[PDB]
Amino acid sequence: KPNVLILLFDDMRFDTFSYRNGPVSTPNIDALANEGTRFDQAMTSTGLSSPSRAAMFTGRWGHKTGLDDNVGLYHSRLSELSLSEGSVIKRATSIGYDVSYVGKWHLGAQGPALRGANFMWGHDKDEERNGRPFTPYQTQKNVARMNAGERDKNGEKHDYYKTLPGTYADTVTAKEVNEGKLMLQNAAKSDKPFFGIVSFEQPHPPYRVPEPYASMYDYKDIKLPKNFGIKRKHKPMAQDDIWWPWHDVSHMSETDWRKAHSFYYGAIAMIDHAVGELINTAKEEGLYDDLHIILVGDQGSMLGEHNLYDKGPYAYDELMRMPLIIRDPSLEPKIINRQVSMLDIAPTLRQWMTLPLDGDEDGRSLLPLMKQGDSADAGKDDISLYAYEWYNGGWFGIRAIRTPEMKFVWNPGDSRDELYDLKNDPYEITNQIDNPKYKKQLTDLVHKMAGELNRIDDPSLTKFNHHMKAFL
Amino acid sequence: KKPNVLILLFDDMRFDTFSYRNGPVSTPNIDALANEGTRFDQAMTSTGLSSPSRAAMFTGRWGHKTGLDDNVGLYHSRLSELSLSEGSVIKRATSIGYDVSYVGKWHLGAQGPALRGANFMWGHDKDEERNGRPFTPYQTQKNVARMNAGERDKNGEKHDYYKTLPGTYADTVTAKEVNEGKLMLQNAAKSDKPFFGIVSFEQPHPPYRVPEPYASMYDYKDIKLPKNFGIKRKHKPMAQDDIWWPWHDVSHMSETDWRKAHSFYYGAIAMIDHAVGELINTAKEEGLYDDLHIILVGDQGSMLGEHNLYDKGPYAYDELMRMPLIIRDPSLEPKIINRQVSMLDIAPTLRQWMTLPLDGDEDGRSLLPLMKQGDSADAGKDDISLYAYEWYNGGWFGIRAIRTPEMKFVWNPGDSRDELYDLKNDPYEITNQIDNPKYKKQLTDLVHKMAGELNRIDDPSLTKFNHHMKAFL
Ligand SMILES: O=S(=O)(O)O[C@@H]1[C@H](O[C@H]2O[C@@H]3CO[C@@H]([C@H]3O)[C@H]2OS(=O)(=O)O)[C@@H](O)[C@H](O)O[C@@H]1CO
Ligand SMILES: O=S(=O)(O)O[C@@H]1[C@H](O[C@H]2O[C@@H]3CO[C@@H]([C@H]3O)[C@H]2OS(=O)(=O)O)[C@@H](O)[C@H](O)O[C@@H]1CO
Ligand SMILES: [Ca+2]
Ligand SMILES: [Ca+2]
Repeated sequence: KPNVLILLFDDMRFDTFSYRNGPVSTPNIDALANEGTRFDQAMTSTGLSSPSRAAMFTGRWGHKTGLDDNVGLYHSRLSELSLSEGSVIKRATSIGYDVSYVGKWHLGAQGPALRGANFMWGHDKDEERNGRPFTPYQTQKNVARMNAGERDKNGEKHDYYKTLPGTYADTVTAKEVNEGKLMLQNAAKSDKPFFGIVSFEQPHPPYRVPEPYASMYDYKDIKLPKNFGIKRKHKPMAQDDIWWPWHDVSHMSETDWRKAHSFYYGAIAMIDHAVGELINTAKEEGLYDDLHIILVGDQGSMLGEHNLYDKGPYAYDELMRMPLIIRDPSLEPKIINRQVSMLDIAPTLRQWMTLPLDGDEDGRSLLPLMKQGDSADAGKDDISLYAYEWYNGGWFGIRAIRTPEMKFVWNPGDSRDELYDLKNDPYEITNQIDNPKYKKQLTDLVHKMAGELNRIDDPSLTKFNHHMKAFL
Repeated sequence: KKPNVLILLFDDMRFDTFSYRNGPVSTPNIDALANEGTRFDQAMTSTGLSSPSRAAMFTGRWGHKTGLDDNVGLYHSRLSELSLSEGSVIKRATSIGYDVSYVGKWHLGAQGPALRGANFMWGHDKDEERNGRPFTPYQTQKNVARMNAGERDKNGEKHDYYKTLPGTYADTVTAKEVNEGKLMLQNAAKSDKPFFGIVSFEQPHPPYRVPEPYASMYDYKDIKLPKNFGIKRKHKPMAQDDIWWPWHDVSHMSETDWRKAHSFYYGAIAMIDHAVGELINTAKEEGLYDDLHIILVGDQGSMLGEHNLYDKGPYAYDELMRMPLIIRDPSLEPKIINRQVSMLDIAPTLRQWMTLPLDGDEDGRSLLPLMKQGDSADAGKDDISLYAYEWYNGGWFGIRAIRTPEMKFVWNPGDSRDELYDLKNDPYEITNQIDNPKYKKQLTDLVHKMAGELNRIDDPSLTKFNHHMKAFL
């Protein structure tokens, strides 16, 4: 029974790291990438926290678990992942793993402890279950101030980017690391197999770091991508609406957007130091050599691509794509360019740990890809499936199917679907849905989506067959 | 022995406009119906939204039982139609030998009246394909952007709020709904079979669009704006702030725009009164009126700037929650009912008139006892109404309100902030007393009445309610 460490980050994009030729120097994450299996085309299940995490830890889609929206926020109906979903946590506990959890759970108060883990520390540890949804009255007042032309300390906008007082050592990140360190030290003192999860608040917006991370990257030198700052042309209505109060960016200057980038870059550099600290402790404790590691972000974050901030009910690559590294110490490093899913994590954990089955696996184990490379999946369609059922009590029922060359997004709460040519338009600027030159590719993607919805027993397949009846 | 039944169903018609309610619009034909029938002066809709209110009206069951708990066919609702397994009063009436005819807005899924055995004579929904793409308001969004840049439409108007239409009464959708109503009554007079007619008027749904002379009949300059007009919402839930539909952004509205919204609305009500007179006169000419069993009702009210709100949204304020209701039974003396009644009470009233067979639960009660006996039918019973706002066009809110003559408690389970209004001292619902310890006793009573109502109708949200209200339990 191998020891397992999961390093799980909140809204960490795929593309920032120096190992991806990104603008931030990340030597410790780069070294883990180069020792392990790089999943360079990993996709999350949903660009939202609780759904992405329920998918990750159960191995089933939201329509099967019931966990299809964030919990505990205006105006979601949900409070917690059902305790009937044990997750990999209860399954690992059942076969003799000591499970430990540090940091943000976001699947209901006390959730890791209720499923048999040592919940060492985190926001969710000692909260009462079934709390009133967190309604963002303070964010609403602050964004009204920004629209009235006000700024916070030093010209900053604290709903987007913020210089924190003190040092790295005073940060929540330093505490997540210190608990990780204690988890590793304690595990080294037991004969018993260990399953450790460290869920970091970083780099969740607003992008908040102390010095020197706050000024490490000069806002004036940021390279803004081709889809930065644009008017959304023929895009669905849900991309326009102010779902969360900070989604009003009408007040944001190019300088505000550059600082969003520069402070995000600071957070990634601060994450790299944190990863280094935990890896080095694991080495000092004689655990690193045999440690089975997953480094993953629950989803990406928008830095003004399509004039969007944070995340919302959409499928653009900057949110849908996730960083993923899985290190099996028995295997030679490889780079997987075939698309993989957040639904593939739990099966990977299942094959490593010999977890008992607790029902369906909607994904597949990544072990064959890790051993054999992209050749494991030769012959097979290269597709990913993404859902955005809900955003914080708004229902959208969104589904996207992504090939290496094309993305089809179904928006059943709109009349307007999306079709992107990822080969000729990788920044997803032009919606080709009504473009007759793309009929053959649309038709192919509609059929692949109907196949995926059937495979996972999505009850929205009926409505899909109605909306897409021009193609069956 | 089985009575002829006519329903006149209006879209977003408020309770308070009519001259019989001492309202600002002269409505002699509705006034005459009110005087010959039973006035339900404290009628409440089930929901301030169209499809849910109409599913409740026609099935007699709450949306958690029918599945019809949001508008159909709109950004970004999940719904397209009432299940065909809900036959409604239409299928029930058909099965016992009623000729059922439907004119105008159904809003419960394309061809719905015809699938349930009605003659769907005319209406938006009559010839549509089922399972259509939701109508996404791209044009209304672009219009409201223009209004935010300080633009106006033709003649200084704002066509998402109020509009002078070209032509005359005779060119209007209302005139067509009336002509089809006239043909329904003419045809019914030729039949041995009992008749169940429904005329569902588009008016007076915003934007408030009428031809002359209705467009200028009421002078915007003379409108009396109520005490809750134009205010900053203090300690109100967040759902009242958000721009759910693009025209809910009223940051651009002048006091004159709001007065014109009133004055054009008043024009629509005067044009509705003419329409009602037309149909009542046809029914008298056809020798149907003397035995005709009639319901006049609006599916809900409409906000004209109370709490700085326009149209409707996920809230429970009286101007939206209250509905006009008149039920005329020709065998009975006129009465005024001040006891609260619900949209859930329509179907049971139809069931007792028509002897419709049971098709499952009735979440309301028949209004025949109140129509015969007056308010004292209910002596020794709590005077309550129950209101839900489960969804607004794909936003989930799960809202529930309990209203007594003196108090309203609104549960907002998608928020941390509930509402509590003293309707005796604050009937404009300006002050949220939820956190006011002087109102602990009234809150406690209303929480228990709500728990009882949720239990009575088997609402699955009762579990969450018990968690949110555990300080009571
Ligand atoms: O409770 S949390 O959602 O974990 O934290 C919130 C809030 O997170 C959100 O931020 C906006 C609003 O909904 C989502 C995002 O669009 C959610 O992010 S997600 O968890 O990554 O899906 C966060 O912005 C604020 O700083 O803290 C609150 C804590 O109540
Ligand atoms: O499809 S309809 O809803 O019958 O008509 C709509 C629109 O009505 C709506 O207007 C806003 C958006 O949702 C509701 C209201 O807040 C809805 O009104 S309701 O049906 O009474 O709940 C209507 O104004 C316009 O004429 O047509 C559109 C599309 O048919
Ligand atoms: Ca996240
Ligand atoms: Ca209506």
